[PDB]
Amino acid sequence: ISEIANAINAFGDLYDCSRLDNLKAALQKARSICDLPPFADAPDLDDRIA
Amino acid sequence: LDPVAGNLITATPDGLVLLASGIPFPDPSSVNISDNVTLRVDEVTGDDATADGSLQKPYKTIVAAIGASNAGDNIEVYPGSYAGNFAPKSDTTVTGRGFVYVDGNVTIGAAVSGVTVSGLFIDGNLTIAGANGTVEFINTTVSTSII
Amino acid sequence: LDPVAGNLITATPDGLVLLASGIPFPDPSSVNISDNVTLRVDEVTGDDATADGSLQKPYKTIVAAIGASNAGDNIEVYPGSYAGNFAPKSDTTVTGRG
Repeated sequence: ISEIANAINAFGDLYDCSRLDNLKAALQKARSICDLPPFADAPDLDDRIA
Repeated sequence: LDPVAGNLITATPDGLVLLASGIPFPDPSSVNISDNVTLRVDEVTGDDATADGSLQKPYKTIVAAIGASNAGDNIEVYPGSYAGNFAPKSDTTVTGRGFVYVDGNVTIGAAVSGVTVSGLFIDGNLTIAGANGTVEFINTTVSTSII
Repeated sequence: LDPVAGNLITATPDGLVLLASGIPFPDPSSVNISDNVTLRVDEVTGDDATADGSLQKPYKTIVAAIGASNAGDNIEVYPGSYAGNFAPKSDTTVTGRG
């Protein structure tokens, strides 16, 4: 039980006892590139692209 | 007997009667002004976690707001202390109020133009490389060498 | 149903009816400061024909505010675009932020 819930809040999200797809939501957000934080400094020549 | 006009809140489900639950409040929001054009930064109350630049959810760090800035926006800061390197976006502005302290370096990125800064105490270098001109610094201090 | 004056429940030939429209919502706290001395102007959220210059309803055209201006009135303009000529009155200030 701990090893599940502890992973659910990996992205600072409240546990929801009324929903039975919480772990699903966390997995989805992981792939989403749209949610990554926007950078705020000039890129350097030694920074990698993916 | 319950009415059907829709001016009702006591719709009774199974069981004898409904009583009442959460009713449709209006939620009078606070004042909005230059919502997505001007941004606020603060340390006392801001929180970048859900910040929007509004007076009620101002950004907590300078680096956060600058990243979300759009061309023509205006970043307005408030007294306090802030940390983190950054580089203002092209066609933008930065304004200070009262004492302000910054812990980091500020760089004008390649091909940037139209920037404007004022009223800041920068505790680090200020690199200017690849710039395209049209810049203006005012009432600023640097603890190290401009380059 | 209780005869107390403050009772909200009501009855009609259709049945016992009640909507929030009959329930008074306490009025919100209007924010203002230097209300008649500080005439805010904002492109984003202004509305000249109904604006008073206050944060609640700031102007949208500088010219409109200036005409409404008074002695000592400060005309503050937020970043953006504007159009229209004008002629400021005596004892007045203008400050284009950003």
